[PDB]
Amino acid sequence: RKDNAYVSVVSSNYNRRFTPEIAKRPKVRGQSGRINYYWTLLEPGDTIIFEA
Amino acid sequence: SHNGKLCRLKGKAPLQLGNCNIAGWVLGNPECESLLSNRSWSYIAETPNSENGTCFPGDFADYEELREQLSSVSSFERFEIFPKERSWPNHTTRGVTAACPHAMKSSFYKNLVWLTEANGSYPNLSRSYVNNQEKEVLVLWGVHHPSNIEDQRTLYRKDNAYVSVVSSNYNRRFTPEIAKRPKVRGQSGRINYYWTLLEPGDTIIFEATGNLIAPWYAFALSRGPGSGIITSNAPLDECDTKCQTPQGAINSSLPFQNI
Ligand SMILES: *[C@@H]1O[C@H](CO)[C@@H](O[C@@H]2O[C@H](CO)[C@@H](O[C@@H]3O[C@H](CO[C@H]4O[C@H](CO[C@H]5O[C@H](CO)[C@@H](O)[C@H](O)[C@@H]5O)[C@@H](O)[C@H](O)[C@@H]4O)[C@@H](O)[C@H](O[C@H]4O[C@H](CO)[C@@H](O)[C@H](O)[C@@H]4O)[C@@H]3O)[C@H](O)[C@H]2NC(C)=O)[C@H](O)[C@H]1NC(C)=O
Ligand SMILES: *[C@@H]1O[C@H](CO)[C@@H](O[C@@H]2O[C@H](CO)[C@@H](O)[C@H](O)[C@H]2NC(C)=O)[C@H](O)[C@H]1NC(C)=O
Ligand SMILES: *[C@@H]1O[C@H](CO)[C@@H](O[C@@H]2O[C@H](CO)[C@@H](O)[C@H](O)[C@H]2NC(C)=O)[C@H](O)[C@H]1NC(C)=O
Repeated sequence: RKDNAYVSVVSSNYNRRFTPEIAKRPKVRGQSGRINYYWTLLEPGDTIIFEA
Repeated sequence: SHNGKLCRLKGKAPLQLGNCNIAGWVLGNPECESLLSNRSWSYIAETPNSENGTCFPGDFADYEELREQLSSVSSFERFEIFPKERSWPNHTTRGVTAACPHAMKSSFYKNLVWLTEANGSYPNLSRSYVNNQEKEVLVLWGVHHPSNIEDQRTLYRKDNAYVSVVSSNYNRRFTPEIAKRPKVRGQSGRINYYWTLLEPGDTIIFEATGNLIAPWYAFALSRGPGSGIITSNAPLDECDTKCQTPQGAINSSLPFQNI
């Protein structure tokens, strides 16, 4: 329900912002959209914050 | 002991770059016209100070990776990926610049096409290409970053534009940036150059609402077991030597050297 959106992942060693992109892509496994995957390693005593 | 001359290696002549570096050969610099002919080689030779590369200023993304990929290449087959007169009917493809001379005139690269407005409007752009040549295809393009908003408005009729290049292994979106820059070769704008390799059976899609230096010619590469790049100043002549150094050729069977 929004033309523009953002994802923010903040930690004490991670701080990144992601903006979705819309385009026409070749079909892989029958789908044209994409999902990009990300990972991090939380240390003991640390806090991770997800905003979306 | 060495001859002091570059020469043959197993019956195949080397590719002498001359006054061009790798950027001027792959982009099609106007002073590097003799290097754009279907051919094959054994190795590549460089003059140490070659000053005919990117005549329009900018950043070549991943130069050294392109050099490492072009080290183990035997031959290329240059073909026309997008015909200039056919594929762009709603834009003006006649774009020249004074930062790249040719014969006391102004010209552009021989493998790229500068697209500008036509009849006061820049329509949306979307092209595709499918690889069917059973080998890898090297594709090159560029994104323009002007100096002021008046240049952008006079050449593209939009303040905001974007370029999108999507393949099955490449997916990247580009936005132009406008700022004040120091003058390099008489121009303050920039053009940033980019490259990719299409696998066999893959499709590349270009989309643009502005600021695109579209591809014109592409290379079909073949791999080989033994090749390399040598930086040297010795003149080319004839031999059939099995060993080659930058300082000359070697013909013996002793197990060591100090050349
Ligand atoms: C601090 O920095 C910021 C950012 O760097 C500065 O913000 C910029 O200020 C300038 C000047 O105020 C703005 O330019 C203005 O844009 C207006 C909106 O443009 C609309 O109309 C355009 C019409 O296009 C036609 O005209 C242009 C020339 O304007 C031609 O180049 C073009 O070929 C066409 O013929 C549309 O194209 C556009 O999409 C918009 O719909 C303009 O109205 C305005 O024009 C005035 O100035 C012209 C001379 O430049 C003159 O010829 C006109 O008659 C008119 O008087 C002007 O171009 C920037 O848009 C603005 N940037 C942003 C991001 O907003 C800020 O000014 C600066 N602070 C200080 C103190 O300098
Ligand atoms: C190819 O290289 C030559 C020299 O290596 C370039 O000639 C120089 O051009 C600049 C202008 O940018 C002059 O200031 C120099 O005086 C020129 N030097 C000589 C020796 O002529 C030439 O412009 C290059 N051509 C391209 C297309 O990049
Ligand atoms: C370089 O090789 C390409 C093929 O890789 C040649 O392009 C072919 O040219 C012939 C004759 O015009 C056409 O019938 C083919 O359809 C073309 N093939 C492709 C895929 O474009 C090109 O002409 C060669 N150039 C030379 C001789 O330097």
